Amino acid sequence: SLYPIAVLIDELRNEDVQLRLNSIKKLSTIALALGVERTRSELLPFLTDTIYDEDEVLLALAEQLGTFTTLVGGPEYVHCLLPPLESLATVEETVVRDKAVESLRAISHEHSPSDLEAHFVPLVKRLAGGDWFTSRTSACGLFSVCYPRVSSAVKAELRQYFRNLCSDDTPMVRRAAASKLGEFAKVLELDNVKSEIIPMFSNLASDEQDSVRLLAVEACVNIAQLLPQEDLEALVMPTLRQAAEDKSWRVRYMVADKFTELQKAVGPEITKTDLVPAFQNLMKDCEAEVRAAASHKVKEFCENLSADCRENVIMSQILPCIKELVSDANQHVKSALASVIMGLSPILGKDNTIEHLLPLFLAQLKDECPEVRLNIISNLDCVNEVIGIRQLSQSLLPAIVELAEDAKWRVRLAIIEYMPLLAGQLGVEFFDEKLNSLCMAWLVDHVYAIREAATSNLKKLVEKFGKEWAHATIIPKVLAMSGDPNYLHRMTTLFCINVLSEVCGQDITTKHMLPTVLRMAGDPVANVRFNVAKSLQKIGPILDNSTLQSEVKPILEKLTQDQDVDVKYFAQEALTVLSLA
Amino acid sequence: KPGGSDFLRKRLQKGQKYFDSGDYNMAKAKMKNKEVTGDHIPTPQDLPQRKPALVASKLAG
Amino acid sequence: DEKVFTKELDQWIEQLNECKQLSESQVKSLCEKAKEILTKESNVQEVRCPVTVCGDVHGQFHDLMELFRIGGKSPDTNYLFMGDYVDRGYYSVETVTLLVALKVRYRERITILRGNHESRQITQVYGFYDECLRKYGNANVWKYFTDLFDYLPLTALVDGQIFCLHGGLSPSIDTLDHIRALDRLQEVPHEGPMCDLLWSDPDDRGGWGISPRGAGYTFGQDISETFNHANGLTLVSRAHQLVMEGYNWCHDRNVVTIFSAPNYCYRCGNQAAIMELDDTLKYSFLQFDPAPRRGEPHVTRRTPDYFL
Amino acid sequence: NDIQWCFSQVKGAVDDDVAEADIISTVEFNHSGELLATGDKGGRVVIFQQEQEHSRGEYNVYSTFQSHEPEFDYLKSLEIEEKINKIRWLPQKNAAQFLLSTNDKTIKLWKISERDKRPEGYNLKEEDGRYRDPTTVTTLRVPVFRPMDLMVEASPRRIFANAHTYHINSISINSDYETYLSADDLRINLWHLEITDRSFNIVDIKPANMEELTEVITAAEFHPNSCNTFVYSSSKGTIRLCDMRASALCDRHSKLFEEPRSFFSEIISSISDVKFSHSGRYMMTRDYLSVKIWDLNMENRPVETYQVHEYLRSKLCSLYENDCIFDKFECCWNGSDSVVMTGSYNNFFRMFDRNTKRDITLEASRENNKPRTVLKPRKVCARKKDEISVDSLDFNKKILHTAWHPKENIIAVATTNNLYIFQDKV
Ligand SMILES: [Fe+3]
Ligand SMILES: [Zn+2]
Repeated sequence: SLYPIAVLIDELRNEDVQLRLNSIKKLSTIALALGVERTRSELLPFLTDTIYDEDEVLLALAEQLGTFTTLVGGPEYVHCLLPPLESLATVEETVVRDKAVESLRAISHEHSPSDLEAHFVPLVKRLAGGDWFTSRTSACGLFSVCYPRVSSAVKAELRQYFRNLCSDDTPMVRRAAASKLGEFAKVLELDNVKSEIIPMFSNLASDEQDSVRLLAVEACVNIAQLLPQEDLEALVMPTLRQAAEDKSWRVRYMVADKFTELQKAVGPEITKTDLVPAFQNLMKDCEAEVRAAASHKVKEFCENLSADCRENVIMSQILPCIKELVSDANQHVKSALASVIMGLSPILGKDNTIEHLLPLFLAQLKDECPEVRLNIISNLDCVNEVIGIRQLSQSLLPAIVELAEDAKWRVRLAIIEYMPLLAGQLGVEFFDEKLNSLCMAWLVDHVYAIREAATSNLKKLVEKFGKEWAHATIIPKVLAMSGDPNYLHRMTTLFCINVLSEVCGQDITTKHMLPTVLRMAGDPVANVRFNVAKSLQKIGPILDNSTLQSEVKPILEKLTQDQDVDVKYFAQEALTVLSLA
Repeated sequence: KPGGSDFLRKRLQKGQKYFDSGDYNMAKAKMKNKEVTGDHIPTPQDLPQRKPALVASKLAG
Repeated sequence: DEKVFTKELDQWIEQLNECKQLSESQVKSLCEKAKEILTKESNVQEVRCPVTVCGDVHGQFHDLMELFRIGGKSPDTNYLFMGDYVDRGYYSVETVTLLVALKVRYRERITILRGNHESRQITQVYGFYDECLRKYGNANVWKYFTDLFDYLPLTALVDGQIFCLHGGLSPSIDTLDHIRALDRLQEVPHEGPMCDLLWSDPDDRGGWGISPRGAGYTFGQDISETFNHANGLTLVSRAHQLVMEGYNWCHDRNVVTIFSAPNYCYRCGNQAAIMELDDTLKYSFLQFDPAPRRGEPHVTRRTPDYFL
Repeated sequence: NDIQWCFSQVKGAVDDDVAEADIISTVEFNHSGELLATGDKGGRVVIFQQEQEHSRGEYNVYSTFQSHEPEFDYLKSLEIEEKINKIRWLPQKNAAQFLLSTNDKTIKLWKISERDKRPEGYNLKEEDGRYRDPTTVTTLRVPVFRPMDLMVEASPRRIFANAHTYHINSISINSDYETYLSADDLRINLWHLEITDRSFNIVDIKPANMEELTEVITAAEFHPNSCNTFVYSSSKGTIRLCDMRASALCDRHSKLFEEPRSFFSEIISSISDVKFSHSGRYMMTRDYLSVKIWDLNMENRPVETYQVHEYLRSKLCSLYENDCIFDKFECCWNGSDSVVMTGSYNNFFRMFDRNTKRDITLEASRENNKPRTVLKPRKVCARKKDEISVDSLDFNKKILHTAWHPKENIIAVATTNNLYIFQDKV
């Protein structure tokens, strides 16, 4: 009874990490056997400062120690779990510290207000005041959980401790304080936020370390959402403006990457006066990364602008900047813009879209980079709603044709994925006249992946163009490949039938598809022959029971006598699966 | 002068003890389109020992 | 019952396709089955068209997956790998294990020939021994495969018109009959006909020559023309030599080299190719580049997430 | 006001067989100066700790481990030497100590920690490994930690490899406590101390065709304070300062430090090492014959130049024959930046006092193996009494690696195979 538990306990000292890792993951089982009292007195002290320091082992221990409240006797003795987690909060490894901090936060809620001021708050003070910055780094994440419930006198002490962390000599600590500054403000009183958070927020935003200033941008978003809209001009904007004009491109990247979040925080009035000029500068930034990040926000940023000046601002201030981006030398900037540029069509309307957006749309399709062209073609739905895609048909087709015939098969693969989406938007009329040839040409592509992708593409096209369209257009051409001299192309006929039969039903599969499959059973190449057995196995459920016995069974039985082992095996499998033998 | 481009390149290719098929064949393509490697063929004995066999440093003594 | 093993074998293939190594016990069982099949194959194994001829992979598993994505998936596409499945790669164990697994499962669909790296001595030099030891903690897996390598056919003959071998011709060998006379069930010699077939390379120079590899012989166009005429061979497909374009005709189209390891050693930046033989023996070459790796390149000029 | 350097300690065998594996290849003091790491061509790292009892206690062996081992790069048919090129201590973050050790190819993060707790207690056996009857398991007991003799354990935490095509010649930690750079002959990579699977190639001066190669990166270093500034020297004798704020890729240098006719000019001009001053306002570069100190605000010329050994300018022909002309000497700043130390031949290391412009030569030899013995300044001329003839110089005795205590006047001078520690005459 106790022997299995004794195995786990002994494994704690095992030199093998796997055995030690397994034992630690089952500490809950061990604690139950020991009991509530023994766990506090025996198990926890052994787990306080473990000699072993494997990252995974310590990480696993941190997760478990966060769920021992019941095992240690409930909230009354939850404070006994602090020392084990306090040690883990000081280890060099970041992930272990983060998990340890998470565990401390989880069990903090289970401390009663008296316990927090007696056991938890002192722990934060020890970590915050510790001489090792690993402890101080972890302390930053513990202020938010304890602050709301502690008394007013304790709250004053906590704010002073957090202020010291923001001024710590170690950049690692300051980065941690900046990261947690936003959440710590969400629990502080609004009066203290203006008087105490802002001085810290301003100081961090002007820190010498680029890695620390770039974190202040996120804190800027959170602080803005708390302050009254009228107080932003004096407390937030002065810091935000310099961030957008920061010397370090890393800081400017964060502003561009979080521009939409800033827009929803400062409000429409500030957005027009401050953000809009800032957004133009970001799109003209000397660093390609900043421009690419700003490009992603073009669609989101423009939508959230106030309706009173949305169209005018975009046409007069945003649109000119986009023109430069379309010509940007960097490939990634153009790719990022292409994926969102067409999203401005609904905002500007039909008349403005044709005169202004459309010339840029054509330029993107002519870009040398396949990714830019693929991004444009993938996002035609928004333009279709505003202006009929038939207007873009004469310009899309050259781009689609060029991509469909690209030397690199992976580029050809990408367009195949978007082909069913384009076919629906362009309609059956346009697809049959122009795009039908491209789809057939893919089925006989040298690269198997292209043929495989094209085979799947046929299924999707039939799902929306209907069974009748496939019978008139797709099926007759697919069956023509059965006579191809190359066995790879002949097998593609069976693969196409495998997917088409799933949607064409019995009305078509039995009449047209099945005769071709049975005829191919006599192919000289053994590879084709056993694909018929696999093909029949897959389309057999669709076929009516009478058809299976009359035609499928005699052909499968004949294959069972084939001289090739593979043909015999798959022929046997088909009969068993189809219950024909 | 005793420096030059080839002087730096030879210092980059320190040792060049063992013949490498990859480098040798890459050179041929460039030459046809317009030293490369060592001569010794690596042998299991020539390679370092399967496990460490070095004693503690005399500084620690 | 053979069906139960077949289902287990199919599970191994799916596991290997995910780049997950089989257990030592499974590898030991797999090799034993392979020996029973390989021991029955001749030194000059007859191969029936259509078939896709592939060159060296050298444990580049992610490129082997790329090869299948282009040539197709076994057993749908018949394959013929001309040796060098291990060494100079990060996934030699998975690469060789998958190929052996396919051979056991589809003996008639996939043909694996012996390369110069399918040897005990060389594998201990170019990482295969270390990889097996590192990925298993013991040399049993390496021992099993090396024993299996001894049964790999030396050469293949496709419809009696195309002769496929890893290396090249040998001074001691003038006709396919001589090849069949060799005792291949041994460690690769450092001299003699068996060594030459796996180490010889073609060259512009005439006649035989000293191979810079330190083994085998370098043969000119004179030897290739004589060998084809003597045995009535239309072509001599080969491997074992890095070619930038993936395939490289030589000796007035009497010999073609196929290399199926793109960006050889992850530094050469070469193209890989596989020669596909039509039902009527027509040969077509499909070049390809390395497959995109997840979280690569290791060293990137684009700003990483941690620094962004 | 000259510092009367006194012999304090000497470590290593006394005139032994001088095996190649025993040659010291790097000396690095800790940030606080308590620990002194030493690397050798054999891949072994020896860490010395100063006695805890201004301090002038002796340095005693603290930790020893095999940082790197010989390897064969089967992807290139190259034998990767296990020589330790550079050792760099990370800022102390907890009770443990961390340092970066790099050979030509791989950088390893090593954690040195003290353990004094022994887990004692078993259920299914004894401390001696003697098992018991499982049926006798009546009550479970948890192990306890027993105090034990202090032991120092060195383990590798993270391995940074497979990133440099060429030989790594420098590693430097950034002031942000997150990243560090590793510079090979033609490329500089930016790493994150907690990520090993990818690195960022900030600088890449490799020519498209190697036939056109004209210079290589010899050294690189981050600014001690600024997190966005680093300087890498080239074989042409020019130092490029890169501002990481301007752009993600530092291919374009913010500043270029250089000066406007010997036969070997192309060789002696190469900068062996570049070191920032502790304040960070000045920068020191060591070429073969001279030490040049550059003011970061002035690029046209150095503010100060010091000749390490002029008497060898006439012997460059002999030095070229024996390859001694290619030796990569190093330079070291003192705590206050007022004195710079660099090595020379015949176990000579030069001290240059920037404030007073005084210049002395000192010898690290066993003949003065008496603690608290003043070092007599040496004079080389080619001859008055007590002066050492230039012909007598033993060019096999090279003091390539030296280290200065960050705070006190304690210098670790590494000869071919012996480590010498000298202290100021208190
Ligand atoms: Fe080979
Ligand atoms: Zn090969």
